Amino acid sequence: EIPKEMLRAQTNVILLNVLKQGDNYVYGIIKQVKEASNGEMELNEATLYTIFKRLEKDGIISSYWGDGRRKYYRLTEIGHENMRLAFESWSRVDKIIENLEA
Amino acid sequence: IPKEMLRAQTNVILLNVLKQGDNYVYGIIKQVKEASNGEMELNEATLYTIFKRLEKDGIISSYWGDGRRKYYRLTEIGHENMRLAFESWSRVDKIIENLEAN
Ligand SMILES: COc1cccc2c1C(=O)c1c(O)c3c(c(O)c1C2=O)C[C@@](O)(C(C)=O)C[C@@H]3O[C@H]1C[C@H](N)[C@H](O)[C@H](C)O1
Repeated sequence: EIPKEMLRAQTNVILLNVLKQGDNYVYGIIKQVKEASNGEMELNEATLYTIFKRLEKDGIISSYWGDGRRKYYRLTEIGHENMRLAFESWSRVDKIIENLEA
Repeated sequence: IPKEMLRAQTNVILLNVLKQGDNYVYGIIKQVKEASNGEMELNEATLYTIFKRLEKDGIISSYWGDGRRKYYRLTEIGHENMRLAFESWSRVDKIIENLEAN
């Protein structure tokens, strides 16, 4: 079994990395992820929009419009910084664990 | 760093400790302190809080071994969950790298 809180986290990481590659709109994101996952992850629009409201509510991402009009989502600098801390944070965890194996 | 994220990390480390072998609270705090070379000094209360949840979820059990000490064990479900979870997160790493090919 896997904690649902944990799959929700993974999906967040993947999404944030997509915007890290560059700004994008929802349909392009699921497509990009569906491809990169070779088909195992078909994200549903409804739950995905639900997640993006939280991130914008956290200022981690912003949104805007551009044409063929589509609403694009941007990785904010605050989002950029948080991702750095998180990866650096999680990097220390991997080191803690490796030491434990001694 | 999200406090939510530190609790997850703290959970991962503790479980990886018990994967090394059954242990008691002060032994676990010591092992983590050493493995982090002093950067993570967990207080007794936080482990009890976390272990109460894990014991209730069947992820760990406890037992008295001797000079009395309360030992904590990672159950079979816990091992499987750690296995499944680590497999899970490994899949994410590929999805992301594929995104960079994209
Ligand atoms: C891109 O880095 C991240 C950025 C933000 C959040 C995260 C992560 C992240 O990498 C991450 C994980 O790698 C892992 C987890 C996680 O929550 C995050 C993030 O939240 C959860 C996990 O600890 C389990 C088993 O629950 C396993 C996994 O670590 C992997 C690699 C470790 N070296 C260790 O072997 C562990 C058991 O599995």
